[PDB]
Amino acid sequence: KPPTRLFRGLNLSEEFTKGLIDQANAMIANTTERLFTDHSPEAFKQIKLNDLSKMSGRTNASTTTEIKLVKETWDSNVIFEMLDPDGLLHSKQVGTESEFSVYLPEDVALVPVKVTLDGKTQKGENRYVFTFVAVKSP
Repeated sequence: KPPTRLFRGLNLSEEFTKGLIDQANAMIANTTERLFTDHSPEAFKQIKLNDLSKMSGRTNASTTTEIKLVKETWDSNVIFEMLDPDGLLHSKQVGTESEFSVYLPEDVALVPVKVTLDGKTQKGENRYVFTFVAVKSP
């Protein structure tokens, strides 16, 4: 019974973060609609191609169930929140008891659903949470 919510953080440049927000919101408003309603295989692949969270193909990406660890250890300005109700991520605990190793299969997409401002880093940067749901190929 793996965890269904996992966080991963990255420190990204000011300009890249702005471009990432626009890409995320663009996808949320265009592509994800076609996937959630029509279960469009075209929409699925386009979402996979974008790979917003830089996780595609990874077999042991580090994550944690506690967003606070991410903030305290790395002070990331961009945090990726993955909602995985179906256990599609093969979450493995790396006993640091909240740390889990994740594998994203090629037939699983991290579908963006929300971008939310979540305070600031110690550096005064806006911190953004990108929320995804892990979905199987239609």
